[PDB]
Amino acid sequence: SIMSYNGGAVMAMKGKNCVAIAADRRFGIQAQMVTTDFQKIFPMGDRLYIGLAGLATDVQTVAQRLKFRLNLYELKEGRQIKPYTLMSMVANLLYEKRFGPYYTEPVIAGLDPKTFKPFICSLDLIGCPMVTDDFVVSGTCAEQMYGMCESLWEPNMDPDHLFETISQAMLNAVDRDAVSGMGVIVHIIEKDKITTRTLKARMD
Amino acid sequence: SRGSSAGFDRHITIFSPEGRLYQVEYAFKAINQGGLTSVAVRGKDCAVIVTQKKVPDKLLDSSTVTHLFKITENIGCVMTGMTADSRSQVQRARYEAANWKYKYGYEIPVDMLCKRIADISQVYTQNAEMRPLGCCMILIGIDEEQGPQVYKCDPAGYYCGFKATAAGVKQTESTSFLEKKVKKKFDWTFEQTVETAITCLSTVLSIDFKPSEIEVGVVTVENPKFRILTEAEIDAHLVALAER
Amino acid sequence: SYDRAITVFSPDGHLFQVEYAQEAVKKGSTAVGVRGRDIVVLGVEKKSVAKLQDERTVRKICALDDNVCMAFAGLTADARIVINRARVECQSHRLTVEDPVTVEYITRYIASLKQRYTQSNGRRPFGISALIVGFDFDGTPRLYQTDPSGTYHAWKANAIGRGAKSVREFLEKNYTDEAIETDDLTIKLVIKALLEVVQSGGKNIELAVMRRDQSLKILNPEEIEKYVAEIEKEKEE
Amino acid sequence: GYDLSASTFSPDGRVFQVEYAMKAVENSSTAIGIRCKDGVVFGVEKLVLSKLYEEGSNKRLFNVDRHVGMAVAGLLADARSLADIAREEASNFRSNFGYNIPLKHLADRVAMYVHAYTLYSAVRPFGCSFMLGSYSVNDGAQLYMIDPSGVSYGYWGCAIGKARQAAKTEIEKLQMKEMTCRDIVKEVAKIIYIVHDEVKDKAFELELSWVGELTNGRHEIVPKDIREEAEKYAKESLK
Amino acid sequence: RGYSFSLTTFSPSGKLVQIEYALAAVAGGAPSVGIKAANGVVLATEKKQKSILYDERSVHKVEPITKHIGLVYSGMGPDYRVLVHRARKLAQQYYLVYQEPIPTAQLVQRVASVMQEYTQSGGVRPFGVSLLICGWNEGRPYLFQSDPSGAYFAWKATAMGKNYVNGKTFLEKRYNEDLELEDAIHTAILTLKESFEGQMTEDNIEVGICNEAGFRRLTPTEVKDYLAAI
Amino acid sequence: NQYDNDVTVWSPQGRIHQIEYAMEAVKQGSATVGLKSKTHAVLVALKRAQSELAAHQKKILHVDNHIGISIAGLTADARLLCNFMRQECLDSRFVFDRPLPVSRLVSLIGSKTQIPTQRYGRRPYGVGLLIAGYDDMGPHIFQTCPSANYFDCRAMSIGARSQSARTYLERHMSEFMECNLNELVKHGLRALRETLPAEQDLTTKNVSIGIVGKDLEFTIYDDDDVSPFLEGLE
Amino acid sequence: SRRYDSRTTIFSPEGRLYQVEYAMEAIGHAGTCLGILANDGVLLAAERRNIHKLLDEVFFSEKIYKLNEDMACSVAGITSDANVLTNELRLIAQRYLLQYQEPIPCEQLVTALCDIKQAYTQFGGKRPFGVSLLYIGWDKHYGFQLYQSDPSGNYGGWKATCIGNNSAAAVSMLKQDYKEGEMTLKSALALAIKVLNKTMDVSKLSAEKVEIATLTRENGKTVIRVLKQKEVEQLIKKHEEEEAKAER
Amino acid sequence: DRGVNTFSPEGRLFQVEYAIEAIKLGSTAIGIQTSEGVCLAVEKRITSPLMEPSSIEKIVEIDAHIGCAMSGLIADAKTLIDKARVETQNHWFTYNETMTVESVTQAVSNLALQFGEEDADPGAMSRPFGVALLFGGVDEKGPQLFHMDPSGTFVQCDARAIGSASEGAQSSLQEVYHKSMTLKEAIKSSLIILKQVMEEKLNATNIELATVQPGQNFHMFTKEELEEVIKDI
Ligand SMILES: [Cl-]
Ligand SMILES: [Cl-]
Ligand SMILES: [Cl-]
Ligand SMILES: [Cl-]
Ligand SMILES: [Cl-]
Ligand SMILES: [Cl-]
Ligand SMILES: [Cl-]
Ligand SMILES: [Cl-]
Ligand SMILES: [Cl-]
Ligand SMILES: [Cl-]
Ligand SMILES: [Cl-]
Ligand SMILES: [Cl-]
Ligand SMILES: [Cl-]
Ligand SMILES: [Cl-]
Ligand SMILES: [Cl-]
Ligand SMILES: [Cl-]
Ligand SMILES: [Cl-]
Ligand SMILES: [K+]
Ligand SMILES: [Mg+2]
Ligand SMILES: [Mg+2]
Repeated sequence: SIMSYNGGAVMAMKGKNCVAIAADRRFGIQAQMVTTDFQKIFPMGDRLYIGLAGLATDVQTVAQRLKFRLNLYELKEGRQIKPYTLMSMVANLLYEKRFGPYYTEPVIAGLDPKTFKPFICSLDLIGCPMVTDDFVVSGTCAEQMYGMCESLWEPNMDPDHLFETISQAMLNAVDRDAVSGMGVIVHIIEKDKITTRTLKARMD
Repeated sequence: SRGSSAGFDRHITIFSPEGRLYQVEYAFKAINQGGLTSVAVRGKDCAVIVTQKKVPDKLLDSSTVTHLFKITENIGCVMTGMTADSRSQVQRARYEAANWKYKYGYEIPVDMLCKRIADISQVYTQNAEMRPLGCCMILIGIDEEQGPQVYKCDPAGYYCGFKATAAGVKQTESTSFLEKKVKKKFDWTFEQTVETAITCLSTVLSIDFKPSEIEVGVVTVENPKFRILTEAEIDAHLVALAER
Repeated sequence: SYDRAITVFSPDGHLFQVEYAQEAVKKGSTAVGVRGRDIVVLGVEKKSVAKLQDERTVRKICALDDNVCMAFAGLTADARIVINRARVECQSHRLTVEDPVTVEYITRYIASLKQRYTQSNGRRPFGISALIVGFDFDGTPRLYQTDPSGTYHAWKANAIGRGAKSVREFLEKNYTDEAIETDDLTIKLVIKALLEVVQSGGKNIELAVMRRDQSLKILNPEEIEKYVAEIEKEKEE
Repeated sequence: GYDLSASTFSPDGRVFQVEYAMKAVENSSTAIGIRCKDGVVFGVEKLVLSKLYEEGSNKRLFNVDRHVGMAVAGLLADARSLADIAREEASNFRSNFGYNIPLKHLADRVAMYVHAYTLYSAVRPFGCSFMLGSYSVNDGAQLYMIDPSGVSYGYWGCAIGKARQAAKTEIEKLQMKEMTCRDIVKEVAKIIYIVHDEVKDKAFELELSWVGELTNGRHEIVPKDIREEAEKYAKESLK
Repeated sequence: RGYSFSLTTFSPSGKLVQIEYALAAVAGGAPSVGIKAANGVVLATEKKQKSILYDERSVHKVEPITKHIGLVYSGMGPDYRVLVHRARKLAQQYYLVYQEPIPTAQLVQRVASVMQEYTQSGGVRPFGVSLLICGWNEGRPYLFQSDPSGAYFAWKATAMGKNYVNGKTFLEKRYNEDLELEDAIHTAILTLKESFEGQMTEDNIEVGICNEAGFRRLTPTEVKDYLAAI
Repeated sequence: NQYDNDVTVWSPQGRIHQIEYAMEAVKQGSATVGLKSKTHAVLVALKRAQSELAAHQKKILHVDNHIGISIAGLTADARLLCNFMRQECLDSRFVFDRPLPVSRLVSLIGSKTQIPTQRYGRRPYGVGLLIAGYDDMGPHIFQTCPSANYFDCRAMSIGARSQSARTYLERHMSEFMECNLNELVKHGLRALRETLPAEQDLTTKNVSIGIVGKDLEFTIYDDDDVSPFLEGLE
Repeated sequence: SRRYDSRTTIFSPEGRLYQVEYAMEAIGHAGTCLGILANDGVLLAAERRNIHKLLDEVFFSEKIYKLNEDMACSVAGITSDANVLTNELRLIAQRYLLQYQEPIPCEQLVTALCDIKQAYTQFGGKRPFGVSLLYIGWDKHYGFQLYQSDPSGNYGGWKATCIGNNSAAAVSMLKQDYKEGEMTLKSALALAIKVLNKTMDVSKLSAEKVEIATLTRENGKTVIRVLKQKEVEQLIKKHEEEEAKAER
Repeated sequence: DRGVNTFSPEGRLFQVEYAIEAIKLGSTAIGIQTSEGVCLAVEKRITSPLMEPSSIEKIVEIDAHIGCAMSGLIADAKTLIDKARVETQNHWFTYNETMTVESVTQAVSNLALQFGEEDADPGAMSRPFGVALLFGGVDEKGPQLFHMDPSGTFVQCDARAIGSASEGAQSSLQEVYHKSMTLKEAIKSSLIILKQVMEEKLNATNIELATVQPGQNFHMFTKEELEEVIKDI
């Protein structure tokens, strides 16, 4: 499967006035780990991030081509992009390649730049959007991820509880997947700050 | 200003120093080269087009001399001005309507067909390499909500719907005659529509027609298909008028 | 796309655009080249001066590759297009031959570009002449000149731009085995040649040298006014 | 000046380039067509500019489809090009719709092509006028004429070229609706001889073609023996 | 083929005279007015409506671009229809990508850019129109003008067409920042009455409004009502 | 005047000055003659020599086994047209396995050469051709013009002082049909000789001959090969 | 059609390009626009032409454009033309960033645009763009930079300059007051106001009539700000206090 | 002003006529064809002692059996010379044989009227070539000299001059040429004639000379070989 050639996992999760996005850190080629600090989550604004799992080359291309488009948008428009609008931009970028797609399935996490309302979504590889009020997951251990999220997530979590929930959902999910892990990074996004953590995690 | 000219502003469609388009103005003069006048009038029940039919040459097959044209089953037109230009514009109208029906699944509204031809004419006023068409198109049809319609478009790409209108050599005089007659009428609307059209034409030309010297086309709410009157039919209107 | 024939013949065989391009070159700043024994030197006038200018941003001497550079006179925007085209071509040559270009090869390429812009629809000629210098793989030093027509020749020394006629006259009289025996004298010949025409000598001569294998060195004002004094005090005697 | 391009109107609303092209047709010698009871007959006064030319050289009568003749006046290279356009149009119509192109439609299609050369600086108007004639049991006899502006009309009788008016006045004397093609050919020849200026232009060939019940709806040259009899009748009638 | 050279060029004095001359066609056009109130925008225009024979309802000068944006103009009607059509198409292109209605200013920028093209591109003249574009977005009204050069400007109130210089001084001495939309409609109609000639009816002027609820033309009957006071 | 620079500009007399000017290129060429009998078609051409040490310009060109041409006017236009004709001939043998009938090829020339007379920025062809051929309808001589008109000829001459050659041909044309080949070429030569200044004569250096007929593929005779035909101009 | 082609891309008899010159006349009549380089930053100051009372004030400037993270520009000349060019600058700067994953160096962006301008003088038969631009920026190769381009496709780097109305006069005053290697943003600001005060001699200078943007570096990041009207009046005040000192 | 493909009332293309006049601004070149080979000689026209004479190349090798001398606007000649070179190599590639002098000349001359501004590719030729050419070589017809000018007209010549003094030089050529003349005689004759017509004193650096002979390939004369010939003259 093309989508598992590199492995990997991303998820995002909503809390009260905050959101969280997380990723594993492995870059590997089939069985072989190549590196353990591969970036999968990219800033698209002060309070808006995009996470991409799938084929590593397309993770990087999509992140780069998206940034190109976003930077032009923000220069032309007055302003920082709204989360929902970023989703749409990404959908349109992915659907242009409807018949030779990028092999990546992003998640977006952020706060509205004016209202600070939490937003999360995911898209499939041809740009179908899906907004939720709880969580989204994408990657080679999506079942594992769903099982952890369904069981642990609760509404209206504070930043500390959100951080523990998303961390426990990722660590435990990837530990049942041969081709995801080698570390976990977590960004908690709040109105007044971003908190970035790497987790103590299995390295096998 | 007051008739000023710079550079090539009388040869191609660029602006003159007053902001005029002389080439477009000249296309309106081309409409009169033909020597003909057309009239169109709408009432609550029908819309009518009347034009002069001049067959100076005996050797013409007079059945092939017309300025009335079916665009679709339900849309008719009278063309005034340069004949070959007119025919071209009729073909384009037929194409636009047929295309509209294929794409959208219902017949093109008369207003939309008129707008489309006028938009195509607009392009000739802004691009330098071709001339405008020296002709004017008047369309009639029944709209299901608004009733009988008369629309006109011109070589500037202007268009408008009307209670009545005219084109060609005696356009101004026709317009005067029709205005004077609608003001008189309650709720400013024509009722005897074929008679008004023929009468208008006869007054402004001072002719008193034979039935072979005009053509008449109609659409009605009861019978929306565009129809061309025969000579005998036209004669019945001429005789009914002559007798009061 | 615009296909007007721009350069056409006139009665008596003139190509007026090309002649007008040459007039543009004649109003450019003077440029001078001398071919030494084992050095080649380029010097060029002015152009404006102006204390508020960042000097680095307006040089008229340009590396094409490691072993070839050029000066130009005429329309500076036109020159930049020619220079970039030649820089691309130097990298194709290396790509497909695995040798650097000869100076003649790249000159011939530039000249042929210039000629094409005198015979293609929709374009005007380049309003520049170039002096192109360097060394061939075997160590031979070279100086070529191109003009708007696409004509090119090799020279021992030459000037282009305003005052080329008198600078060329001066070179014809002063270019000898003795004036180019050494590096310093070759350089001092170029400066003397400029210092003839250069308004507030000098001040605003820009100058560069190329040695066999050693790549383009541009001189700085401190190193230039050393040569100036070293020639001016010799002319008192 | 306002008369250099077909994309420029004059201040009075004329397109002089089209008018000038019409002058080229009007300098040409005369062609006529006559529709009658059972067909259409064409005649051309074909000026012979050198005795070195073969009989038949520079024909002005063409077959454009098996049922359709074309008769031309004006610049002959332009006319031939139009005959090729007419041919291609008739051919394409048969391929697409599967039956012989109706005369009127063919006339209208070629007329729009002519018309397209009256709008633009990029091209010039055709210096030719031409008649199209056909006959079938279903459509009867039909005769159309198309000029450089692209106008197309149907006729009982028609003439183009420099003695147009003199020809028309002679055509008007015939009751053509009641005559047959065999009677009309003689009258065509007669009229060409009447309008021919024997002083100013010395030598001509009469060219004759027809399409009618008698040719079964095929456009054909008038047979040699019938042409010669018609010439002899025209010549003696001139007396 | 198409002429590939510019029909607008620099004169010796640095002027693009075809664009000036386009502006003279605008100045001779029928008057248009736009006023930005605190809570909305009004656009108003005179119909150059000769004849009682015209069906006034058959073509409109005040036109919707989107649910939240509308336009009017002074100058050449057929040129305006081109720009209305492109503006609509631009707005939809934006909506397909971003899934949000085009901000008024973005719509103005893209339309203005089209107008700029027609000042340089081959074988064409500039548009002989100036546009007044109103909209509401980010909880706030916008009024913009776009001219035949492709320059645009944001206004609180302005006038274009015949007698616009006077119209502008009439609005200077009459607009205030805290004015309501209904009052603004009244002052817009008075600004047209300054240069009218002919006695105003609800059939020979056309009025459009823009607020939080969206852009729409006022109906004949609504215009009639505002006209009683005037 | 304002009417003479563009092939797309009709004059107020219904003329196209660019086409008339193109025809002057043929009138200034050296003269050539074409004539036919029942069985053969012959071309005879005068070759102009730049200097006394130049060969003399080719006037006669092979098109196909059954077709050859003689040219007058711009030589580069002549080659362009000749290459078109050649290609049309090859196409017909490839497709149909038979020679392209001569009258059809001439039609194709008319259609091809008309096109640039009607488009802006194009020009007429500045060449006239005499075309000699032989097919199922026997021998032919055709003439083609820069106007794109063409003519079917009993005989013809184009080029400088060709009026004289035309007069001679009218004078003797009733003899041509029944002539044997030697007789017919002699007639072509005598006609061509009328175009010359009275001093000067036909020589092996200035005459070129082309012949095709029933028994004979298109063949060109130059230099020493014209001598048999030149002797016994008796 | 040869009759109507005004031949925008040909040489005149002295080797000149008339359109380019004529476009340069358009610029010389547009709003004065100056650029001044300092040790800690770079600035742009421009005369506003959008000054009628009824204008609305909707963007953060009239003639100052952000190009990318590290660069801005101002313009003098045909506004609509300036909008095309600034849009193109932003595109070029993103193309680079996409390809190399670092910001386009200032001189490279200017040169890329200038090559487009040059093309328009050499082929295609179109009128050139009637725009001159001043570009301010920081990059990691040459730090704080100021460039100027014009419709010939020519450009240069400057420590201070001016385009638009009264350019010559503005450059004279710059030549005299500008201290090479010793300017601060605060003293460049004072000088900008001094210069505009002289060169807007129709008439008495006011904050509503000028726009000033600064480009500085703070914590390894470029900051590009358009000064608010409070700050502009304060600088005008300070300059007017300063001229009171001028005699005694 | 009119288009590049406009005919004059005399039936000539203005641009071509004007291009023929540009040939008169060139230096003189001479070609002579003998039964022992052909020679090509050309005046260099040195304008400054600082110019390198060897960088003036007005005689070029087309192939081993074919040289070419040019006069007129020399920069224009480059695409013509390259077309001739490519054509002879294509012919060798396809047919494994040398291309005739006539055929080469024909191929090049087919470019001559391929200019104009609304038939052609986005930036095709805008004007004719301001160049005349002498192709001298040996093929199975024996030695051969052909001339071509900007009209695309080409013809074999026994001897021909082109450029500024061609009238003059052509007269002296009629005077001295004979069919049975040796190659050495033709070499002397063309240097004697260049010497008359040249504004500067003839010497071994301000002329070039090449031959082609049935024996032997295209050969450019060295300084030393010129000096030897120049002694008698
Ligand atoms: Cl992309
Ligand atoms: Cl359908
Ligand atoms: Cl009534
Ligand atoms: Cl190129
Ligand atoms: Cl120079
Ligand atoms: Cl006629
Ligand atoms: Cl063009
Ligand atoms: Cl629309
Ligand atoms: Cl929308
Ligand atoms: Cl509405
Ligand atoms: Cl000839
Ligand atoms: Cl020729
Ligand atoms: Cl002819
Ligand atoms: Cl002749
Ligand atoms: Cl950026
Ligand atoms: Cl960046
Ligand atoms: Cl010569
Ligand atoms: K037009
Ligand atoms: Mg794992
Ligand atoms: Mg492991």
